[PDB]
Amino acid sequence: GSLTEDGLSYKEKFVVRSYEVGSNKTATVETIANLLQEVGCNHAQSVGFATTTTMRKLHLIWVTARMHIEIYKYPAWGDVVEIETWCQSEGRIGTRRDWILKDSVTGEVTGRATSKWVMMNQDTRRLQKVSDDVRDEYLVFCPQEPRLAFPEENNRSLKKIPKLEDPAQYSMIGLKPRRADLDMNQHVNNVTYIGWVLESIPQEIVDTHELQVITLDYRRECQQDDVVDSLTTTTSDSQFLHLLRLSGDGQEINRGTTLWRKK
Amino acid sequence: GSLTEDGLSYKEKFVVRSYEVGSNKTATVETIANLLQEVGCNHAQSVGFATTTTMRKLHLIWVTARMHIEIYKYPAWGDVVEIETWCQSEGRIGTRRDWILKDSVTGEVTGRATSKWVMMNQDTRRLQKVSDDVRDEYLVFCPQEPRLAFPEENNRSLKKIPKLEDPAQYSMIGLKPRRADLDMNQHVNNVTYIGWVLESIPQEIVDTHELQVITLDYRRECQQDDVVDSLTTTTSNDSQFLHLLRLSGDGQEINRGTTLWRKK
Ligand SMILES: NS(=O)(=O)c1ccccc1OC(F)F
Ligand SMILES: NS(=O)(=O)c1ccccc1OC(F)F
Repeated sequence: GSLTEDGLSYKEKFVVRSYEVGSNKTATVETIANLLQEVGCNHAQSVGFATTTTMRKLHLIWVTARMHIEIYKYPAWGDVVEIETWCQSEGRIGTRRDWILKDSVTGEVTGRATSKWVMMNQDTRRLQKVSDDVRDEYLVFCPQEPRLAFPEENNRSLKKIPKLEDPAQYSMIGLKPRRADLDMNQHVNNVTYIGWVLESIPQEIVDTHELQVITLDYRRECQQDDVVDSLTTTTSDSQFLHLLRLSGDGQEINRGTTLWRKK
Repeated sequence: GSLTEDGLSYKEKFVVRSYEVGSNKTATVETIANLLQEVGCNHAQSVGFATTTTMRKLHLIWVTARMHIEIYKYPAWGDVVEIETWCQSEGRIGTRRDWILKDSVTGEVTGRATSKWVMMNQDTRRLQKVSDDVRDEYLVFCPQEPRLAFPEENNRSLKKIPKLEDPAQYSMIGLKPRRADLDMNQHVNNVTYIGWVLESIPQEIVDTHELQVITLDYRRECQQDDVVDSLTTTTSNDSQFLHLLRLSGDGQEINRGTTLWRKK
């Protein structure tokens, strides 16, 4: 991949692999979300990084607060998908990373995503607003004018998600992460939580519908030795409300919604 | 990727991804085994397929009986790895698929693998010898002279694996596959079983050693709604382990294997 002409966004092409596709011989949403993460990392590498000089001295990291993916067409096995990604400052709240997924043959937009990121101290895990010093450093890598993947004011990407109330309609209990679910820093990958959310959707929905929209709020990380319960309730196309919580005390780790279309 | 000049082997280059690497910033053995599977599939596609005309008419499929991976150097995140793969007939027993992993910059061999495949009826799950009619159809895609990734007289790839006896030294109880662990035909991916085997190795071994050799025998398939227990016992400067995968309930064997680890 490479940075675009203006050096304010990064493009990369991926060939869809045999093991990355589902029953429909098209890429799963977890494969897509893994590709978005990879193109995000390559953009950080190409511009010099993933934290700023001041962030390293202050022991601060970027953590995901929310992920919103919208797919119109999942790429088939062997197809080439092209993803363009960019970052933008959101004042002192944090940073937003957006993506556009395109068909490499037609050039049509097949999907789009947006994510919200906040600053946190590696140790202590305290949320802190973005400093004036750590702002000047990365603003040179972001476009100055707003460039939104979801320009619609008050759309699905910015809707507040409610808490699922017991009893849930569907459930998947006792989910545990394995070594492959960890990243290079031995933390659970943000993509595993997507897989866990979807585990409680009935197989009959998965077989008869396609995932169109997925919005996921991150509240607490799942440790290597933690166990998770995945809960789902229909709120409706098919709409669902999801809750990820610890098998024991029931401490919330994630909340979200999914929208599915009949095939 | 592309087939080589003679049309008897397939080469492909992969850039190592951020999510594909472990704590050491090098590709995990599950990422490697996934790449071997992908290059295997692209070889089947390039030559016209992953079953022959006769195999589809008789509802027969190719199933893995054994996998043997040996890694000298795991590629780093961002490095380009090049894999060459080929198939060879083993008479009526079945087919063997071999791989060579190379560093794309130096051209040095960083790893190698071999796997044994048998014919099975997709519906009855009954195994069978390869008929001559099937053998004539795919022999045109295989080299005629033997081309072994593991030439050695006394090689690790062909050693019989014993059954782990209880009590195991280490264990990882209640492992269940999730949707991402399934392939396009809703069967558990052969690579997930590698991850499950390794789950019972203590984290202290993983942190202080590197996986050099892994041999895994496939006996039974894990269904979507099956639960697995992963057992490990040390059998040994190097560390050797004996592994057993079995169903949490009745204890029906699904896999058996060995791993060899060296100090970092
Ligand atoms: N290092 S990074 O991944 O956070 C990054 C990459 C490209 C542009 C900006 C940016 O950081 C900004 F959000 F602070
Ligand atoms: N089994 S397969 O269809 O994946 C295949 C791929 C390339 C060459 C031969 C071949 O068949 C036979 F050698 F087993």
